[PDB]
Amino acid sequence: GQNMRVAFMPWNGYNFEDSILVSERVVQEDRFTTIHIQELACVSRDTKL
Amino acid sequence: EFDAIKIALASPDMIRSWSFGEVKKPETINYRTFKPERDGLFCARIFGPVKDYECLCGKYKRLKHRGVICEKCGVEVTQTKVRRERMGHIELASPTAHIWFLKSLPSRIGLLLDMPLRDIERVLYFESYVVIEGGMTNLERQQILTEEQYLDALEEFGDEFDAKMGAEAIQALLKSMDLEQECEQLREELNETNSETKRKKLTKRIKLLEAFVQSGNKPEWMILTVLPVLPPDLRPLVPLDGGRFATSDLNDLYRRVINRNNRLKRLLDLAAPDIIVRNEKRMLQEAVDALLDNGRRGRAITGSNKRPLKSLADMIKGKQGRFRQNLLGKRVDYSGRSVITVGPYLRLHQCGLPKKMALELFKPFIYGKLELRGLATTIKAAKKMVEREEAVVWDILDEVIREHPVLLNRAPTLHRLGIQAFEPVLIEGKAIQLHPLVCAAYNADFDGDQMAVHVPLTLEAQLEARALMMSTNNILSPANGEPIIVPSQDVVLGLYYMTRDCVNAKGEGMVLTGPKEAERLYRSGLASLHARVKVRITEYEKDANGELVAKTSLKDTTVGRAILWMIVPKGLPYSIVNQALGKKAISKMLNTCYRILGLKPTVIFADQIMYTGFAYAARSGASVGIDDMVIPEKKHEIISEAEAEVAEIQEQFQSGLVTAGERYNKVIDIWAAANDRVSKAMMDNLQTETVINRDGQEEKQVSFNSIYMMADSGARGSAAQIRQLAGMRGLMAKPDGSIIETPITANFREGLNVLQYFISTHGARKGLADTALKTANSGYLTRRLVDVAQDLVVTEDDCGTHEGIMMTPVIEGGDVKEPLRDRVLGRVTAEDVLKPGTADILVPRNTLLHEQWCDLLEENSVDAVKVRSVVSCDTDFGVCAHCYGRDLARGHIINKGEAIGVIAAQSIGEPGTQLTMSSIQVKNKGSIKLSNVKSVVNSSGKLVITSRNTELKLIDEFGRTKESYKVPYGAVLAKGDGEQVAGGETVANWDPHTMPVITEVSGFVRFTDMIDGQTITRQTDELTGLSSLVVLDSAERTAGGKDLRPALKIVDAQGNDVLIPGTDMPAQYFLPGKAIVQLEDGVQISSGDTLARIPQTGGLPRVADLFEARRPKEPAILAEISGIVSFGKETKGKRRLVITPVDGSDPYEEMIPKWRQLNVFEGERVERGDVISDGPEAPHDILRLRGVHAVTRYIVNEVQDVYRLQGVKINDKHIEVIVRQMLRKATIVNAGSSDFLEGEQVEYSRVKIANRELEANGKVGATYSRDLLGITKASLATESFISAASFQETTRVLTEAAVAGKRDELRGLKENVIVGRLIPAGTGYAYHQDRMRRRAA
Amino acid sequence: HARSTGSYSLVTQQPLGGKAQFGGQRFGEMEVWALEAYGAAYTLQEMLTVKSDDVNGRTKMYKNIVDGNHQMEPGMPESFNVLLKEIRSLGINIELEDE
Amino acid sequence: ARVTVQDAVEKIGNRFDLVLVAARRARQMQVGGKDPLVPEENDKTTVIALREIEEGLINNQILDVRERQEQQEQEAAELQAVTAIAEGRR
DNA sequence: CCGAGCAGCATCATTACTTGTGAGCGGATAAC
DNA sequence: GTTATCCGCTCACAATGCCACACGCGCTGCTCGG
Ligand SMILES: [Mg+2]
Ligand SMILES: [Zn+2]
Ligand SMILES: [Zn+2]
Repeated sequence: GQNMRVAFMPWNGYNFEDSILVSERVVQEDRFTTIHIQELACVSRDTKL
Repeated sequence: EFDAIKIALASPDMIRSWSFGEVKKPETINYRTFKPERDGLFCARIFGPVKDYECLCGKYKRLKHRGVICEKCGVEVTQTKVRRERMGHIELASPTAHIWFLKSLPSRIGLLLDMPLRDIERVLYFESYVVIEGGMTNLERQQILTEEQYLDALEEFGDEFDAKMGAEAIQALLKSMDLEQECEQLREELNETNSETKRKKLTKRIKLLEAFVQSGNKPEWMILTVLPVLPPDLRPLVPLDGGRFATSDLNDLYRRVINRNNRLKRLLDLAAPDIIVRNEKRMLQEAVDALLDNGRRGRAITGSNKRPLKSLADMIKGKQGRFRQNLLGKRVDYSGRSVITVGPYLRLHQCGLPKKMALELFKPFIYGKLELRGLATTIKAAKKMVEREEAVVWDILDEVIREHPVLLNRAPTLHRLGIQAFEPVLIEGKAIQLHPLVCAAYNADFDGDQMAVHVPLTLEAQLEARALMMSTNNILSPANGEPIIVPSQDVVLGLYYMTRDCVNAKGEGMVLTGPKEAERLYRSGLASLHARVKVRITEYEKDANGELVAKTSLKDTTVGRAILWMIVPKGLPYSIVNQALGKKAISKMLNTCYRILGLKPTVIFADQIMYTGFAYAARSGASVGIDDMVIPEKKHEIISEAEAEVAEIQEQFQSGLVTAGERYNKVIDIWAAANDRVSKAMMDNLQTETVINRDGQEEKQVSFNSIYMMADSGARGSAAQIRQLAGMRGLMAKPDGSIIETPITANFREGLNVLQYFISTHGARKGLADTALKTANSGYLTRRLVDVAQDLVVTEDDCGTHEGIMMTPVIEGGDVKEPLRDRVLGRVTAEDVLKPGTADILVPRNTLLHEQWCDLLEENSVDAVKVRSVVSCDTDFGVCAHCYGRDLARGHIINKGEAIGVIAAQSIGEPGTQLTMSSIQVKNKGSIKLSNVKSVVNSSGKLVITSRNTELKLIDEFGRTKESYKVPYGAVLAKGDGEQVAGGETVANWDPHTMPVITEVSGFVRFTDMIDGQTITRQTDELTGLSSLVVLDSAERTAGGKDLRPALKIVDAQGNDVLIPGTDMPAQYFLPGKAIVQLEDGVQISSGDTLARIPQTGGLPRVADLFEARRPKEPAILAEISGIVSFGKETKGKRRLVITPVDGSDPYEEMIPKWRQLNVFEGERVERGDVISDGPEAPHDILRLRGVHAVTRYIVNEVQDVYRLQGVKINDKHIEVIVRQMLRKATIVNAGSSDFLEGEQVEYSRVKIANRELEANGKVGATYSRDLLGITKASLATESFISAASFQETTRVLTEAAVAGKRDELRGLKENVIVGRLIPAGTGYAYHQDRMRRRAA
Repeated sequence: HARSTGSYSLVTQQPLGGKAQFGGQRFGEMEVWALEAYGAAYTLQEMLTVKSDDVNGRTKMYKNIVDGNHQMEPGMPESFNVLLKEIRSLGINIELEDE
Repeated sequence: ARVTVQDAVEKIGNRFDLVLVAARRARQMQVGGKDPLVPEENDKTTVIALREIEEGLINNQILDVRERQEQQEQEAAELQAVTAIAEGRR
C-alpha cells in the first residue's frame, strides 16, 4: 500500500464508527489512484447461413 | 376476481382439454434455418407463432389478418405471447404411473389399496404379477404373484384368473374398486375393531377414502395415460453466440420420454415380442418417472456434467423453485444498490444519495416533470436531455424528490427495522450517506456493508412509507419497548468528556449569567471545557398538564454541562445533566425526554445531541497512545507469587502429598485469584491514576486517561476487555473446553510468547467458527418461525373472556431475575386484581396496565396477576386486541391489523445471532413456606421431608416471595416456619447419594419377606467390620426370588403392622434393588428415619429443540393417573409397572426400561403428572397431563431463561404467540354430535366453532383434546396449503391437497403475498374488511 | 448501480440480476417479512405486482406516472401464471375459484 | 413542511386508517385537482394531505360527506341539464 | 471419402464418514 | 399360533440471506450428406 501520515482522533463524527477520513492531498498525489485492465472478446462464429 | 384456489387431480379428459395438440417428434429446431420444427417441442402449429402477428410461412404479416390459421405451415396468427400458455399433451402409448402418488411416503396408492408399497413398486416395474377380479379359483383381487406362479395358474386356468403387470393392471384394479362401499364397510368395521394401531390405520384409510369420494377425483386418474407438456416459453431454448443452445433439462427429459413413447408404439404395431414390449414399458415408466421427478428410484444425471437433470418438481421445491425464488421473494427492478458512509451533518429523517443513482431511479418522474414543464414534450427528447444532464434536469430532479421518501435496506433484514424510509438528499460520489444512529439500528457497520435502496412509486405507497417506516416513527424496538435509537459510540465519548469535572481547571470558581454566557466564555478560550463554576439556570417544569413553571435557580455545575444544557427542550429538570453522563445515562435522558415531551421534541433533542457530541468530541481530541494503558507495576510481583505458589504445589504433587485432580483444581484456583488481584490492581491504578492540586496541596480525581474515558463512559468495550489489555490476559480454553494450567501471564501492551498467542488462537477460532455456523442456523430457525406464525393478525377487538395465565415474578433459586413489573408491564389483566388488603379491588379486569398502573401495583406489593394471554384469546382466525395487550414499539393498545405473528417471529429469531453453540441456604428474612410436603417430625426434634415435590419458599414481610428452592426427599429440616432468619442460615441438609424410606410413626421395625440369599444377600462393611443386607431386586438375584420382593414393617412395641395415624391404611415399605438396609429385627425406629440408603444444548440448538417440541432423550416419565405403585409381571424386556388409583380404574401398565432408574417406590400415593423418574420433560406430556397453561408457562420460562443467559431481552408476548401457534390443532376424544371421528386431528378453532354452533342448538359439543405439534408440522397441517406448499416440503402437501381436493381460501399473508393482492395485515386489513362487509354480500 | 426499467428474464417476466445485466435487486423473503411486519400493505403490494411483474401492469404504471399520476393497477404476477402452468404440467389440476 | 405524523395519528385513532384516508385525499388533490386547503409551500400532495389531516379539517366522515355533497350537486346539475335538453327536443 | 450432424448412452462400478431428525416397515419379542 | 409391540434399519427431508465476480455447460461411433 502506502505509508500515510495518520492521526487517531474523532473528527466531527466523519469517522463515526470505523469510516476513514482522508485529505485531498492523498488524491492529488495519486497515492491510491489505481488502474484496472479488462478485456472484451468479440467472436466470429460460422453459422450455417 | 377470484377468492380461492381449487386443486385436485385431473382426468385424462381434463388434461387433453388443456392441450393444443399432440407433439410427436422430439426434434426441436431446424439448424440450416433456425425455425421451430413441425410436430416438435416448439412446433408453432401446436403452440403459436414465433413472431407477433406473423405467420410462420410468411403468408401474413398484418394485424388485420389476426386469427386465421395459415395453410402452408398451418399456424394461427396472434401475438407471440400465446406461446406462454398453450400447453401440449403426449399420448403415452401405454399407461404409466405417477411417481408422486406412488412414492411420496406414505404411498397414496398403497394406502388406497391396503397394499404393501413394495408390491405395487414391483408390479409397476414389470417384475411380478398382480391378480385382479379374483375368479373362482384360489386367486384374489389384490394378491401379487410371480412368474412360475403365474404360468402355473395359467396351466390351471386360462380364464377366471386375470393376472397382469404394470400400469394397466393398477388402472383396472383401481377402476373397479367400489369406493363408498369399502368406505361404509370399513366404517362399520372400525368401531368393531379395537386394536390400537389397527384402529389408527383404519381411520387413516377411511379418511382418505371419504375425502376421495367427497372430492371429484377418480382413482384411475392417479395413473397417467396422457402427459401434459409445459408451454414452449417457460422452458426456453436460448442460443449462444453461435449454434450453441442452452438445452434446458426439461427439453432433454421430454426428448427422452417422447423417444421412448414413439419407439414403444412402433413396436406395438410391429407384432410386439412380448418380453420386449414388457421391458420397454418398464423403461418408459422409468423415463416418465424421471421427468416428473429425477429423484426417486435412481438417477438420470445429464451428460458431460455429472449432476442430475432439473426435474419438474425441482422447478418447484428447494430454494430454487418458483416459490422461494420468484413467487414469495421476486427480484425487484426499480431501485439501486450501493455501499454506505456516515455524513453526520444531516438530520435524523434524512439520508444521503448519489446524484447518479438518483438520476437513474426517478427517470420516470424526471420525464413527467419535464413533459409537464414542456421543456421536452417528447419522450425521445426527454431521454436525450437526461443523457446530456443539462442543469435544468438537475434542479428538476431536486424538485421532484423534494418530499419523495425512499427505502434503505440492509442485506440480511433480521427484524422489522431491517428496512426503513428516509427523505433523500443529493450528494456526490457513489456512496449512500445515512444518519449514524439508524446505522446502529440496522446493526449496520461501516466495514463496506452494502445497502439496497427502494423507491416507493404509487401515491398510496409513498404516503405509507412516510407514515409507517420513516425512521422518525420507529424509536422503540418492537421486540422490547426500550429505545432502539441509542447513541452508541464516538458521540457518547464526546458528551462524557464534556460533562466531566477536572478539579482545578482554568476558570474554576467563577459565576456565569446563563449557559450562553459560559459557552461564549469557553469558545473564546478563557476557560476550560470542564471546570466547576456557578451558573443560573431556569429549568422549565410541567407541574400540571400543559403548564410550564420556570425556576431561575442558581446551580453549581461545570461549563461543559452548562453548555450542554442549551439543548434540552424546556422539559427535563437540570438534575439529568449534572452527572458524568455516561452511555446508560444518555439512554435514560432520551427515554425520559420521550416519555415527558411526546415525540417531536425528542427527535429534535436526539439530533442536537448527536451534533454537539460530534462537535465536542472533535474539540476534545481523545486519542489512545501506547503509554496510556499503563501496566500496574506490581503485576509482575503478583505473578511471581502465584508462580512461586504453583511451584510448591508441584512439590505437593511431585512428593505425592496431594492427588492430581485436586492439584489441577488448586492451580486453577490460585491462578484465578491472582487474576482477580491483578485486575483490581490495574483498575485501582487506572480509574483514579490522576493526582492534581487545587490552589494547594493535592487531590485525587477520577482519571483523564484516554482509556477508561472510553470504558467508563461505556463508549466502546467494557473493563472485561481493558483488564485483558493492560493486566494479565488470564486463562484460555482448550478445544474441548478445558482450561490450560498456565494462563497467559503476558498482556497486550507487552508482547506474547508464541505458545500464548497459540492458545489465544484456539479460543478466537472457536468463537469465529461458532458465529460462522450460527448465522445460517439462526436464519433457518427464524424462517421456520415466521412461517408457522405468518397468519396471526389482530382482528377482533375484545374476545370477552376470563381465562388468564398467572404471571408471577420469576425466581430461580437465586435472586429474582425478572421482577413482576418487568413482565406484566403493558398487558391487559385477565380478572380483577385485588389489592393485598384482601377484598380490595386494586385494578379492574379490562385495564391496559401501563406504567402508572404497574407502579400503583408494586406499591401495594402484589403477589402475581392473572393476565390475559394470547393463547387464551377466543376469537376465531386471529386474536383479539385486548388479549395481545399493549402494542410495543408504541404506547397505545394494539391496532387491528398489526401482523403480530410476523413481528414476534422476527423479534425472536433476530437475537439468535447473539446465542452460542447437597445444601440449601436462605438469603434474606421472612417466613419459611413449604409446598407439597407431608411433614413428620424426627426423634431429633427436626422436620423430615416426606414427599417428592417439596418446594421451599422464602417470602418477605411485604408479602412477595423472595427466594425459592427444591428441597429434596428425605432431607431433614432444621428450621420451623415463619422463622425470620438472615442469609446463609441453612434450612435443610441431606446427601444426594441416598433416598431413605422414612416412616411416619415410631416404634420398632420388623422384617417381612426379607430372605437372605434368595431375595437379599449378606454384604458387610469390610473396611470397618459392620454388616448389612443388600436387597438386590428381581433381575439381579436368582429368579427363584425374582417374583418376590421384601417389605419392612414399622411395628409398634409388639411386632404388628400399624395403620397410618390419620387414615385407615397400613404402612409397610417395599424396598427396591441395591437397598442397603441396616435396621435389625425388632429395633426401635426414629420417626422418619433412613431405613435404606439407596445409592443415587445451551445454545441456539436448545431453543430449536424447544420449539420443535421433540421428545428429549430419556424424558422424565410423569404420572398419568394417581394411585399406588406396583411393578407388574417383571422383566418383560422392559420393567412393567401398574399403578392403581385410590378408586379410579387402572387399566394401564406403563413399561419403563429397568435399566433406567426410578423416582417412586411402590406404596407411594401421588396425583397425576408427578415426576415418576427425573429428567427432562417432553412438552407433549406436560400439555396432555397438566393442561395448556402449564406447558405455555414452561415454554416461556425455558426460552426466556436461554435468552436471559445471554442478556438479550424479549418480551413474553412473542414466544407467547408462538406457543399459541404450535398447538392450534386438537385431536378428538369422542364422536360428538357432529361427524368428527376419533383419530381425526383438526383445527381446534374449527372444533370450537362447531361445538359452539351445536351447543347453540339442541345437541351436545364434541369432546376434544389440545394437541401439540412442532412448528414444522404445526405449519404443514395448515388449513390453507399454498402457504404450507411454499414453506418446506412442497411435495407431500401438494399431493395431499390434490388427492383431497383442498379448496384453498386465502385469508393469509403467505397466499395474498404469493397471488399478488393486498395483505390482510396492514391497510390491506381495512381493504379486506370493506370487501367482506360490502363486496362479499 | 441502479435500475429504472430495462431487460427482463424470459422464463419469467422478472428483471435480470447483476450490475453486468443492469438488473434490479432481490427483494427476498426477509424483506417481505420486514415489510408485512409494518402495515406496508400498498407498498409491498405494488412491489410484488407492478414494480417487477405484470407486464401490462408495469407498462401501464410507466405510462401513467410519466403523465404525473401515481396509481397502481395490480393485475397478476406473471411468475404466478408460471407456477400454475408448471403445476398443471403434472396431473395436478389447479384453477381459480369463480367467486 | 412535515417531518413526523404524531398529531396526524392523534386526529385519526389508527395509523392504517390514517394513511388510507390521507392517501385517498391526496390522490383526489393530484388527479382531478381539488383545492389544497392548507397553503402549500411547493410540497407534494402527500405532505399537503397529511397537513390537512393534522389541521383537523379532513378525515373519513368529513371527506366522504364533502364528496357526497359534491356528488349530489353533480346529480342535481345533471338532472337540470338533461331535463332542459329533453325540453330542447320540443 | 470424409466431414459434419446425431440419438439415446450406469458412458465398468462408476464407491464415497455420519448431519440431524422423523416416519414407516420388516422382523425380533412377548402376551393370550 | 396369534396378536399385537416395539425395535433396528431405511429412506426421505431440511441446510441464512444477499450480493458481486469468475468459470463452465455432450458425445460418439451411428446418420447423413453430398
Ligand atoms: Mg459489516
Ligand atoms: Zn403459414
Ligand atoms: Zn381474546
